[PDB]
Amino acid sequence: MISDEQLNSLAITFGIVMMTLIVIYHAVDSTMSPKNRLE
Repeated sequence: MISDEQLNSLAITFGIVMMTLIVIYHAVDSTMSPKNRLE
């Protein structure tokens, strides 16, 4: 239902934001404590 501009914008937004959260959470979690299960 949304337009192309809205879709693309939301895509890059969720993508970037999510990436940062993953890097921040993983970085802090990894630095704070070790990895319970190898990757």
